[PDB]
Amino acid sequence: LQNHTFLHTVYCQDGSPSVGLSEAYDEDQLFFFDFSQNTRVPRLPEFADWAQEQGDAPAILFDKEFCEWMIQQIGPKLDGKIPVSRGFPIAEVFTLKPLEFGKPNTLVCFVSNLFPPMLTVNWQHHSVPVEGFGPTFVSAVDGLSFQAFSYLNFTPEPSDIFSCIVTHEIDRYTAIAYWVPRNALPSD
Amino acid sequence: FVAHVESTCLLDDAGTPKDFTYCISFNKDLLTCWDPEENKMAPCEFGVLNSLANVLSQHLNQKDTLMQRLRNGLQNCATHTQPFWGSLTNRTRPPSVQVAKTTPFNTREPVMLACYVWGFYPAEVTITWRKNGKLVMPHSSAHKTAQPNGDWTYQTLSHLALTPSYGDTYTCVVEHIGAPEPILRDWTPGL
Ligand SMILES: *[C@H]1O[C@H](CO)[C@@H](O[C@H]2O[C@H](CO)[C@@H](O[C@@H]3O[C@H](CO)[C@@H](O)[C@H](O[C@@H]4O[C@H](CO)[C@@H](O)[C@H](O)[C@@H]4O)[C@@H]3O)[C@H](O)[C@H]2NC(C)=O)[C@H](O)[C@H]1NC(C)=O
Ligand SMILES: [Cl-]
Ligand SMILES: [Cl-]
Repeated sequence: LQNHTFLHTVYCQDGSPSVGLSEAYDEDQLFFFDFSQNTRVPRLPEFADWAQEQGDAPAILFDKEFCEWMIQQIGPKLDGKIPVSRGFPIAEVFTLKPLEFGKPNTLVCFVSNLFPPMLTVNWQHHSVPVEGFGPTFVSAVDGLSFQAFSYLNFTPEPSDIFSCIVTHEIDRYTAIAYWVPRNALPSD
Repeated sequence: FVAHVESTCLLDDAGTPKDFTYCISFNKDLLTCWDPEENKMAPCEFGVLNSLANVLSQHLNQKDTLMQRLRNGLQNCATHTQPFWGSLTNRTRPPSVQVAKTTPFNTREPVMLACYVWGFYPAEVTITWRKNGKLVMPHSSAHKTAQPNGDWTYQTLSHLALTPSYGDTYTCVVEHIGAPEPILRDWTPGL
């Protein structure tokens, strides 16, 4: 009988989003809380049924308010006194499945070392903006850190060149990761 | 600044609560956590933010609802994860696997094979190579590290540098708890 970790992270900050709550089972995100909608959102459809139970609303409320209290009351007092912890976001891009020209695939943009948790991800195809599939998932990970996943559905072609642009929100820093078609698997 | 109010629960495959933590952090500095053998929040930081750690511990320790809540942390962990835990600790997804040639690197060999393994869960996976039915590269790391896709699936790849001979058949053997039997993918120079 091996152990497994259920991580429930309530975090808040000076900036947007001002507050968040991420939950994970070992390395994977289970839910994220939408405070504007008062509800847990499932990372995957199959977790939809479990995202309904709200037996811990008061605990979430307690933690939320205490968190916002530290940023609001404490913080302005530490402002200038201690150096603000900050980490440059590191982005990497890769296909969800092995490359096969003309076949539907999905590009993944994984962002790590994100701190504070404020970002925007933009996808481009040959220097041309293109909207991604679904939202960008920001989650908390062990060690008071954050990461994010973004996806782009596409059908790879020999001349393709894509890029994932990560903005550590409000122009703190901008990272860019490029993806080029290589070692494509032979088609039938 | 960024602040944290993080809870963690350690449970086994059965849903039995083994551990539980509740810690407050500020500016990515762990300041104070719940101390069961004391029934209160106790400082963890003894550096510059030590006084803040004591101030936060104080304010929280005066919250009866929180004290009663943390005293029952272990039970809360089991009760809360109860509806889905079993479905997670039992969750598995079999890996898809394909072999093909790839541009050689860090080698003198003329050919390099890539065994692609993806769509699997959990992340633990073992890959070995067989030449005409016999194991090769014994001193390699069969226990591979995998890249998470963020959607509860993982992927990894193993390489094999070689010189082709038309009669040789190379087989990528993949083992994963999500698959009852080993998964094999063959490759030959004339394919
Ligand atoms: C995951 O789940 C649990 C997470 O913590 C974990 O639980 C226990 O882990 C240890 C088991 O090896 C426990 O360690 C013991 O702690 C005692 C208190 O300090 C010690 O007195 C005790 O001493 C040892 O006793 C042994 C038996 O006589 C002896 O062989 C040693 O020489 C030594 O004298 C031992 O160190 C730990 O307290 C437990 N954690 C908790 C509940 O607080 C699980 O082990 C872990 N499970 C898996 C599969 O990883
Ligand atoms: Cl909880
Ligand atoms: Cl090892």
